Amino acid sequence: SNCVADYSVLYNFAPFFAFKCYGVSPTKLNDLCFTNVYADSFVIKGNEVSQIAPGQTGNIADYNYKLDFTGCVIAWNSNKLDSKHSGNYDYWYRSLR
Amino acid sequence: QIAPGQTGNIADYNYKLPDDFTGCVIAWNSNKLDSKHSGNYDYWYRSLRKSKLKPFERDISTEIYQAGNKPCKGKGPNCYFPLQSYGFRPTYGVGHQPYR
Amino acid sequence: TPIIGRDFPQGFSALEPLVDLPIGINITRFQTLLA
Amino acid sequence: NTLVKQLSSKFGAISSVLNDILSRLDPPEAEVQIDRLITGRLQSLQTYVT
Ligand SMILES: *[C@@H]1O[C@H](CO)[C@@H](O[C@@H]2O[C@H](CO)[C@@H](O)[C@H](O)[C@H]2NC(C)=O)[C@H](O)[C@H]1NC(C)=O
Repeated sequence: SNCVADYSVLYNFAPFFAFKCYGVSPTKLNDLCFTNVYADSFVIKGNEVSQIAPGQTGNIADYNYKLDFTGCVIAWNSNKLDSKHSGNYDYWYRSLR
Repeated sequence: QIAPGQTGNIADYNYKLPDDFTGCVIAWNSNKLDSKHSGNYDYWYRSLRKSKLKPFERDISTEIYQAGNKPCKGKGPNCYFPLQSYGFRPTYGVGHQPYR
Repeated sequence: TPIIGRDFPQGFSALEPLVDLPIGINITRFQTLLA
Repeated sequence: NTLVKQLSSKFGAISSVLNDILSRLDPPEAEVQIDRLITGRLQSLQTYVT
């Protein structure tokens, strides 16, 4: 509904260190939206990013939620938000499960 | 994807099989002599390419793929290595195991 | 093709296949080699 | 007018327009649907000529 699915803005939003995606493609031509894309957003440790992969377990992706899915992520730490050592818990997930 | 007319990361960027094709595709499970516990990363496939491949063409290169619009060199926000390694292991399900 | 030493007769002839070399590469340019 | 009208028929195909068949289906499936439309259209021409 007035969605379009223009993904060039997400790509341009911030640089990536690596794509760290499990489904890289042009992702349509940004004129038309197809399928319900959805966005399950959370923040995890650099080793946990690799742990959440198709068919992978580790500690994460067994606790919380398992990943058939597209992993395209803007792989950039929001240093302006995570600059404090005490931080916040705005991105929490049930890592204990 | 190893069939006439298929689409996917292999059919399009690693090996296009002809649509008018005569021959046999023989496949078997190979967890033995592969899929070491520490991860067998000797096998690579291409995931990023400029265009789709023609039947039986083998373009073997390490040219860095430019995903974005701004030029870059080697490694950077728009520069990605074109090949993706895959670590085969005994713990992966059937769809994620190596086949010979 | 045996031809007269200089002038072309502009006659008709045809070539026969000799080899299929499946190099499997993209060919866009070529050059000759001097001995 | 009948011969032209027959071009809008499907003869069992997913669509009477060839560009939709190539856009929606993988090459070998498009070829099957195209042969189906070819059969229907050539049968229409043979009927017209007869
Ligand atoms: C074979 O080589 C030619 C030239 O090296 C390739 O043509 C280029 O393709 C890219 C990607 O589409 C274009 O951006 C360039 O402009 C093309 N070059 C020219 C001169 O037009 C061609 O794609 C290669 N074949 C394959 C199958 O990759």
